[PDB]
Amino acid sequence: RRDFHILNEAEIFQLLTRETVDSFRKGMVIPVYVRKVESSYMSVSTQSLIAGNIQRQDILEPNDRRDPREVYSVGQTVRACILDVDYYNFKCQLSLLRQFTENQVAGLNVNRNPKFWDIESENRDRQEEIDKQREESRESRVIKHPFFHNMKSKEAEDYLAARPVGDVVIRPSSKGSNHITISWKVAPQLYQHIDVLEENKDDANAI
Amino acid sequence: RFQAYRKSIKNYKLSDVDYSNERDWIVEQLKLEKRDFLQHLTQAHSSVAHLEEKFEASVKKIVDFIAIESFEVPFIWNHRRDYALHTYNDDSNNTIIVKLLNEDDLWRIVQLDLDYHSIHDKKAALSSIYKQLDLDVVDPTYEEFFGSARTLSELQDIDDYLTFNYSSQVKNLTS
Amino acid sequence: RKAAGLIQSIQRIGSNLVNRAHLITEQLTSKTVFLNMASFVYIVFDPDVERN
Amino acid sequence: LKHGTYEKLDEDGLIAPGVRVSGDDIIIGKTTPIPPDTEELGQRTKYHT
Amino acid sequence: MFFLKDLSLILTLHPSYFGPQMNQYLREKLLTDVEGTCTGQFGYIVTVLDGMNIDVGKGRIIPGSGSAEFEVKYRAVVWKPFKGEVVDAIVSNVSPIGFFADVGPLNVFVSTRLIPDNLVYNPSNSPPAYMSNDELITKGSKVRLKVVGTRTDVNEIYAIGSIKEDFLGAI
Amino acid sequence: ELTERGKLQIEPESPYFDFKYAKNRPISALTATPDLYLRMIQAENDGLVNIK
Amino acid sequence: VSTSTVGARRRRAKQQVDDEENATLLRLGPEFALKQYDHDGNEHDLIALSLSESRLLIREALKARSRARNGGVIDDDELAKVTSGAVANGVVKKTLDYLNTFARFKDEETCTAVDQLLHNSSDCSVLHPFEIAQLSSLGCEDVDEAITLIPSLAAKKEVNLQRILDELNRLEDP
Amino acid sequence: KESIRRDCERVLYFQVKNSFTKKIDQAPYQPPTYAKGTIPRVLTLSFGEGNRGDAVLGVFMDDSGDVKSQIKFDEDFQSRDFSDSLTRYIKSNNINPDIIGISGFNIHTKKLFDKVNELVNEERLTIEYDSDKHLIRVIYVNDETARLYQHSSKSSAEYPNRPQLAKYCIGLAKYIQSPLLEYLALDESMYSLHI
Amino acid sequence: LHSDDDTINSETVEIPTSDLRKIFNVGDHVRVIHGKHTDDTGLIVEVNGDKVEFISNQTKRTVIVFSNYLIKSTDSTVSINESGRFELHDLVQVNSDLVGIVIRAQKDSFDVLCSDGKLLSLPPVSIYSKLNLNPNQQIAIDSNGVEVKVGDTVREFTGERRQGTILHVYRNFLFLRSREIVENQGVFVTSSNRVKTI
RNA sequence: GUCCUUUUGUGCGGCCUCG
Repeated sequence: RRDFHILNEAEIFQLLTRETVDSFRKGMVIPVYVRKVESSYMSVSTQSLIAGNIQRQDILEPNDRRDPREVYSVGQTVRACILDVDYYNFKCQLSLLRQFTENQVAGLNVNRNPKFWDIESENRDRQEEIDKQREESRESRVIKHPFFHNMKSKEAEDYLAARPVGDVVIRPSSKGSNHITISWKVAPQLYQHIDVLEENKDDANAI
Repeated sequence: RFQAYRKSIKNYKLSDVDYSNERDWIVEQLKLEKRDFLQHLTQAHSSVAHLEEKFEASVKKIVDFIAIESFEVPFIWNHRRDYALHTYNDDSNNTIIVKLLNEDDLWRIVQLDLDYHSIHDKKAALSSIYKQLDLDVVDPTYEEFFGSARTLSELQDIDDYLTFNYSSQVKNLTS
Repeated sequence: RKAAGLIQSIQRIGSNLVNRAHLITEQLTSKTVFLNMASFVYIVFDPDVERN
Repeated sequence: LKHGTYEKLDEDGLIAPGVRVSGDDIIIGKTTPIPPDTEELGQRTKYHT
Repeated sequence: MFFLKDLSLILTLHPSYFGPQMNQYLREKLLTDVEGTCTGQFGYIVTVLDGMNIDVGKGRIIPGSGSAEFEVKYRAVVWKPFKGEVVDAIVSNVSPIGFFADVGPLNVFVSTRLIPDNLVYNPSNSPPAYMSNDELITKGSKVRLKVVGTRTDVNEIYAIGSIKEDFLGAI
Repeated sequence: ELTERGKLQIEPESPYFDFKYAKNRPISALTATPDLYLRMIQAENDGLVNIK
Repeated sequence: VSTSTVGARRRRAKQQVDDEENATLLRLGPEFALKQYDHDGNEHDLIALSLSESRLLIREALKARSRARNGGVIDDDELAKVTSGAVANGVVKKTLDYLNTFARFKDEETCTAVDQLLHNSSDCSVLHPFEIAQLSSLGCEDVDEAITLIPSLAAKKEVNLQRILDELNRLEDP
Repeated sequence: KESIRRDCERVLYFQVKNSFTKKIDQAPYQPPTYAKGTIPRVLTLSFGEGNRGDAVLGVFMDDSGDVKSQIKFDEDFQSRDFSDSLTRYIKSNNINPDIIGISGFNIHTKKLFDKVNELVNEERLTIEYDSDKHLIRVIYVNDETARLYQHSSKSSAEYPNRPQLAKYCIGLAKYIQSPLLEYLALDESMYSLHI
Repeated sequence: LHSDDDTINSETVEIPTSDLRKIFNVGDHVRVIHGKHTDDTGLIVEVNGDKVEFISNQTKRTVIVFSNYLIKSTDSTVSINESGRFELHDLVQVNSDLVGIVIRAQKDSFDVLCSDGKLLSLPPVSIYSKLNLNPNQQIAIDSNGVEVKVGDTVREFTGERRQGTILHVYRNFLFLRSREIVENQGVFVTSSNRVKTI
């Protein structure tokens, strides 16, 4: 038989942490539990107890000038991006900057060769997925007022037709819940719709 | 382990012609599977002529050991290694040993030995069906694509051909 | 299954196998099975015990 | 243990006269022995008896 | 076998939905909670007839919690197998222990001990099959089997078939 | 090609994302990477994809 | 989840043999008994449905719901996708495939003629609706085959089974 | 499709077979100045999870496969008392290890490994054959089979009066003494390993 | 007694238990009284006189047990408490680089749902260990950047847009429990990046 | 590197408090 196998740095790391050197390397993004906050450095602990470290140039954004203590607190957990791994000492360096934590999404080397990958179908499906993430919820508005009626523009005109000149009806506006259109009978078969902008609204249905 | 492998085989003892066909089938299967190794052997050992014939003879000898003498793979690998390699002396009188087969190839030969018996049963059933058909004159297409048939897919195709073109005789024997 | 039968046979004869040939002479194993297994099982030889 | 404090006890388990005491504070410390659990699997100084 | 049954459901509504669209929201909630479900007592509910014109009645306010409770009565198509019934099936998977068939949403398992011996399982066949001299049953092949036993789960039904009797097997 | 189940559930996390939009992959090269084709087959068995 | 219109059934001491489900003995249990009650409490008969009738009903209900949900403006896949619930979508897809691959009567008029023949017949006036559904569904060809598949029909020998089966085969589109 | 499936299954089968062959093809650790294949005398150490409460348990196995002198250390492993106890234990006349194996459940095992290695190097604890002298080797042990061994009913029947961590140490020592037999002892559980 | 005569079927006879043998019909739910296969339920398949064969419910395989060890129990209702080493919904380490959650528990086997979705059936001994992760480790972060703890309900936005309550956390994967997914008793695995907190 | 915590008896008897 071959000689007794002696574990190397990668095998020792995999043994003690159960994270391979493939699933824990440069560029990956992981959630880390903050443990110390200082003026120039930050010390965090990952899920597998690997002690991390972040420096002053990697905590705060370039446009920020506030002190690091005011920004983060002990016990909080944040997302960070790996910048270096020391597989022998079980220590790693991280960065909390936006450029590293969020932009790096395509972490897999998928062979997107045009002759070997359906680029256009992927683009169409992704565009449709964004067009489905744009979906929103909406509902009607209810207002309590004696001269308010939940009617359309033409419906308000027809309602004011049976009434003499000078009577006033109020209907919801098409520009949004923050707008109200007031229609009053100027003349027989002649009506004016006036849009009113609401400010300091307590609620969408409120006045 | 051989009993466990051969427990599902209805009949393992083949006749002489069927055994020779089995040896040829296993040689062809290994030639198909080990194409890159044979290409490397031919390119890197161009000075030696007819190495593939030695490969065929070695594979046939291994099949002979496994089927007739019922030797398992470790015994063949340890005590019958001279049949699994070829030696020659070069122009500079250099003793050169070429390893034609390895232990994994012996296991693959065992697997092909096990696999071929399903093909043999299917071929026997198809030939029996053809005998019950009892054609006045032998069909040239049937014999032409039955002699060269080497996978159960082609046997299934011949079965479909026979049950279609001679459906009346099948109905008479019996949609 | 053959291993357990072999172990039981050896324990019947005396839990000691003197020689490889006793796998055939004592009817412990058949011809082909012994032919396969003969060189892969061994009996430790002590020269101080066997002066002959 | 209880939810009260134990820092007002002395070495002998008794509080000393002249000390302020609030509700639930421990004034007499007493323990009874208990056959130890399978903690002899290894607990150097932290196995309950 | 399919049947028509008069079923009822109890629907609880949170007070945040007490709007003009209460009836239609209750209808869609009923449809999502009834269509496709499997109850052991009834079998499988496939569709609800007249799904947009179901009467919901007046909901009762639960004392101490505010939420309204609605009693919705409806007629739906229900399918349930019975012990000792012969139905058609389509084989979905082949295994040495037996073959798995599908009867609509229900999956029926037939063991080899309920299969005739001449239909020997051939794993070398492409695709693997239980074949005989004149019969060959594989994935996607029409089979007629008789349901012998039915196993009821919380929200699932497991059926066991057999093909050892006459007028069964390949069709 | 992707079914609706495949159109939805094939996320970057999934092992089947490697071959979600594969094309022009010759049969001769499949035996070099058996895991890829086995994963394709297993995805097909789930009803997510179709190998054409 | 859903509760039947039949209730009560409190504790007693006697035990009966007509309690286990059995298609052969025509013992369908209390919830599938021959006598049922509607929401108004009136008398009602058990409604069996053959695959043709079931397919027609599910297609009609599904297309009505699809038309209603689309503001009153044929493919099985789109019609199945109309319904809500992924498990519900899978169940309705499986039922649609099963019905399609075993549809004996894909026409409304053929199904109507089959139902009229199996209902208005004097011999079928005693036949249980489950027997009618089984005969119209399984598509049997022989009296002996029907008796073997349906043991209940063995005790009803006053039925012109053979000519009814031949009429069903005639109505069946080849 | 079926043909490619069968071919790829064959290739994957042979790859898995080769991987398992690489896994189980290991000789026992060869002590220096001794012929290859000689069974060494092993001492194994592990505190378990590495928590505050957890104590270090040791097991010594001689070259004949007999467990001797299981001990329990009742002090913090980062203190001088643990170092003194380990120095007295190793230098005892009745115990003569050829190798020291260490394994654990998390990264705290690195501190134990470094402590034992530093103690061995500083005190110059050499192999006692009771000439050239060699220090005892300290290594990390792959505990693929020990974690299944400690829960096996066979181990529990073998050592009824011992805790789970003692069985873990015995499994590590047995793995050092004969990897093949330790893989064989798993029986049906060896198909669940990471091959 | 049951017989072809109606007048005999309306009579009750008191019979000693020493002269009675149970009758087991094919296709009946029966629960094992005693033996190696104790508390196993299933449907009878073959009745070879004294020996009865039945397809199990838990192992889902044919088991041959003597008829003296069977009781006709129409429902299993097997409790798995006081067995194995694993409570229901435990996050169990399968091997060196595999983990999962126990979905269903049995007397001598377990059903484990992997982080990637594959289901496994293993004996209790073959499981490597049980992960007793600390509460601080059992915290994840959603796509918005809001912390999500165990017991927080979240709902996806990508994919099928499912919703569930957090049951366990492993790395970036969230094990969620849901009411409407009856396929795996509500347990489905998604990454924390796919969900938004409610 | 270190920080880390949870719950209570029973059954009788007597003396009192406000009506």
